[PDB]
Amino acid sequence: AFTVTVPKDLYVVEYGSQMTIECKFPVEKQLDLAALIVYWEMEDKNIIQFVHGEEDLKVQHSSYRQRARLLKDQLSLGNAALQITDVKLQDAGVYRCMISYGGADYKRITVKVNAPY
Amino acid sequence: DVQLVESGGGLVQPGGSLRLSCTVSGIDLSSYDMTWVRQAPGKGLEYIGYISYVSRTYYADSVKGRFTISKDTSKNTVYLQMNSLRAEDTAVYYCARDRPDGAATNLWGQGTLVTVSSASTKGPSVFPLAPSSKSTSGGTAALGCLVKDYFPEPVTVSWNSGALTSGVHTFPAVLQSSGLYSLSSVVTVPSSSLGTQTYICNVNHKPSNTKVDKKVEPKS
Amino acid sequence: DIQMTQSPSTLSASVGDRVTITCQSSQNVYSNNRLSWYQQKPGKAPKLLIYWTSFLASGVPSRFSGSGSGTEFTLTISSLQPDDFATYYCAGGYSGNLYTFGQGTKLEIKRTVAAPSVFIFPPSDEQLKSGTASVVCLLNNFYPREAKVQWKVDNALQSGNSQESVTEQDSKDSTYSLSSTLTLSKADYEKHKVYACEVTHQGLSSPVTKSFNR
Repeated sequence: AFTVTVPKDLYVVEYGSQMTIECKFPVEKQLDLAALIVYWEMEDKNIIQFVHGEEDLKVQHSSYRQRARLLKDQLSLGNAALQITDVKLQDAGVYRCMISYGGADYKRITVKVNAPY
Repeated sequence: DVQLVESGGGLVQPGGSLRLSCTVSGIDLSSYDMTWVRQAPGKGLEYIGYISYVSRTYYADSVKGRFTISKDTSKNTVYLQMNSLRAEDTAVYYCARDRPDGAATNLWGQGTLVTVSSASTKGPSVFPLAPSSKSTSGGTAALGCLVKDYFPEPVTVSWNSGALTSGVHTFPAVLQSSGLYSLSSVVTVPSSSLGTQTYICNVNHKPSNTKVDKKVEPKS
Repeated sequence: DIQMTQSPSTLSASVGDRVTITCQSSQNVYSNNRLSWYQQKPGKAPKLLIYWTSFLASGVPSRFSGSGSGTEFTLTISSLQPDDFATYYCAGGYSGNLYTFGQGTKLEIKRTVAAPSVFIFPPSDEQLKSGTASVVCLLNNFYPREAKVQWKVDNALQSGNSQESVTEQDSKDSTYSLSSTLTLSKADYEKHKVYACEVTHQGLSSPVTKSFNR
């Protein structure tokens, strides 16, 4: 993970929908889960951690319990995709991902949530 | 490539104020935290504070109410505004990418030196440490120069214009209670050469623009 | 409030040896794993070795290994190389965006015991005309670093009036050198006769005393 990229700097999602934000990182030959770290956060609130091949939710903020998950199948393709269900107005803001795979990098992602109707 | 450069260090009187700058290259300040770390002479690393990727600031208890950290994204610079400086604040100041526990804190600046003191610039007095010509020689003969009561701190000492380097030990300076520095530079030489060879220590103190060549002669 | 203690404060080893540095924290690090290790050589900025308790930074050799959780952590260097001799710092991250550094562990080069050569220097007459008297005692090219230097003035032990300086370990013989300076006023210096420097070291079977009169 010398350089982490994001497909979008801004995501516009509808209220109540399911949101998937992504951070891409280089995977040359095949994914070694032993050395991979994936960390998602938003406004000092930890969303999810992925280390040693497992999700770590010890410091997960209570807002994202049962709502946030990491698409593990996408990790093999160099995609750290954060999936958040039942998006509410409080989910708009500034997100950040950290990927550590050999190297490490950070990327900022902005989320805007449209009004329900 | 990615670059970190500190600037703004210098001499400050006690109670004064100083602002340090950390100019970054190849670091997205909207995506990266930036940390300030200092190191007093001869001591360990001390965390000062950091500013997050969303411009929130956090401080160590030892600088609360005195130091403030800010960021100017349009100028690629992170600042450390230091107020009410004490003599204990004398240290090399580093700005580091990411946080002290971060995965990307592998890049540090070279550091900038901040000196807090009431002392004024003064060239050192050079005194001889005359080699003894007596029975218990001790294997070889020891002679040196006492570089005494100077401020501030580079002093460069050479022996015989750099022609004498073997056996030379120049010690780290000691900050005396007067606020002035002092050190000794010694060299071990063959005992037979005391009468034959001339030994001169070349003390150079750039801040005072002083150059002293003190000859050390045996006493007998 | 939050203290992090490193043990041992100094390590002595040879190339090819294995050493272990222990880092203990009064408070659990964030998520029980936010502990980092740093390497620093004199005159240089710190270098990140390990983060998240066991993850090597880019380019860090695999001989470095970290372990631990909560409040106890360990850095292991297997098969030391000459580049590994430096000072090592652990750093902890805590809830509420708090951080602290350990006091540091110095990893020096182990060698054989070498007794110091002891020299004593009376203050020069030029310095006596200035108005102060500095007495210098030199300990040249000794190992290990541990040594006891005591100043006796008219066979009375001195305290609180001397400061000493130690060189970095020599690049050729891996020995240390030390100068101890006794600082007195000119008046107090002339009030006494015998000025002695007494040195205790492992390479010396008995303490060595160097002294002068006047």
